[PDB]
Amino acid sequence: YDYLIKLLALGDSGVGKTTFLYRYTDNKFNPKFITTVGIDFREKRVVYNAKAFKVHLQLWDTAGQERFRSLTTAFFRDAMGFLLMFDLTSQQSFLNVRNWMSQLQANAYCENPDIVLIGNKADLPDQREVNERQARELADKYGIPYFETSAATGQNVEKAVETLLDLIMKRMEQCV
Amino acid sequence: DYDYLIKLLALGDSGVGKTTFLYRYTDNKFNPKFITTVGIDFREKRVVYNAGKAFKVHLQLWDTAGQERFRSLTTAFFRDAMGFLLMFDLTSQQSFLNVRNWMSQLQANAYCENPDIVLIGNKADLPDQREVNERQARELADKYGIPYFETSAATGQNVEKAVETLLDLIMKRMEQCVE
Ligand SMILES: Nc1nc2c(ncn2[C@@H]2O[C@H](COP(=O)(O)OP(=O)(O)O)[C@@H](O)[C@H]2O)c(=O)[nH]1
Ligand SMILES: Nc1nc2c(ncn2[C@@H]2O[C@H](COP(=O)(O)OP(=O)(O)O)[C@@H](O)[C@H]2O)c(=O)[nH]1
Ligand SMILES: [Mg+2]
Ligand SMILES: [Mg+2]
Repeated sequence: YDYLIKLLALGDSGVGKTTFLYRYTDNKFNPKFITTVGIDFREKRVVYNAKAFKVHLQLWDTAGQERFRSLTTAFFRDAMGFLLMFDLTSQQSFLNVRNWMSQLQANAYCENPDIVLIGNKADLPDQREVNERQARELADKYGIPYFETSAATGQNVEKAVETLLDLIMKRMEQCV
Repeated sequence: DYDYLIKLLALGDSGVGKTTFLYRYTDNKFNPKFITTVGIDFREKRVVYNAGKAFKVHLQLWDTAGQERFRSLTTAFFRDAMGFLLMFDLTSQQSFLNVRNWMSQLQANAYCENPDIVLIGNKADLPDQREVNERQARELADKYGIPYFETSAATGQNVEKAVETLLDLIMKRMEQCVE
């Protein structure tokens, strides 16, 4: 290969991220890195004098936090592009993305991962509840291409990914 | 056979001393666990890209897993919490700046639902590695009107004291909020 290009799928649960990548790729097996996180409690019986109360302390703790940090770090490591995903049938999924993309830190021209905004499930027109001219707006406001895609159909899937490949490669040329 | 069930949480970066602290304090081995797996993964697609000149691009697309189950485990963690044992490691300035940042983005509830907090500088038993200045921590404590204990989980110093204090604030908030 010439270049190895890392991309991330980003978006809320249920938005179709995993179905998206299956559609585009389609490749029997793929590697997973996985770990156990959790919570637990303990108890202690104690007496508190206000008067003289019988109190049950149940104390909680997290487990696996560092192991999960590493995973998130490995995920973001060296990412060149974001497949930025909301649900074309969920106005909440679209609002969350907007909120997220406004608490985004600016970067120098070259460190700045390219972003392509994606409205998924365009093959469920009946359940649609997201204004497509309102989507265009968020795209335009950040100079970001937008696409309406179907992980079902295949509609725009290849084209979205490739459009982001373009951005990355142009940018790479500009920073060599 | 009890009057009140009072839920507390140990918060803080990893390695700070939380799990130890708790065991030090309860001195019993009852400890149910709710554990879930999360992960990440990638896929591959070979693509030809031309600017003109032709480049063989190896595409690798990553994805996460278990986000939603992780969310709701964290929601379960915070649900009906009444007091945070807010902890940092006196030997790790970074552990303390994380606590302070965290404090700065708590959203205060209504008085009666607002969780009580105690700030804890754990690992007081290792003075030769102390990196978090005393006055700095006390100022955080006060910025929030919070008590502050330097504790050793290894040693039991102030562990008893800290929890008791936290409980006492919780109980006070209750007598005021009754009826
Ligand atoms: N009809 C249709 N259903 C979809 C599409 N993408 C995802 N889904 C469904 O929506 C649900 C959530 O999908 P998923 O890929 O797991 O979203 P994720 O949390 O972002 O990984 C699943 O039941 C999918 O079958 C699509 O493009 N068309
Ligand atoms: N010297 C010292 N070491 C401690 C203390 N508390 C915890 N440790 C050690 O720090 C390491 C991480 O502690 P741990 O309880 O797992 O912290 P956690 O990640 O918050 O659960 C362990 O090897 C503990 O023995 C303390 O008060 N003093
Ligand atoms: Mg998924
Ligand atoms: Mg622990």
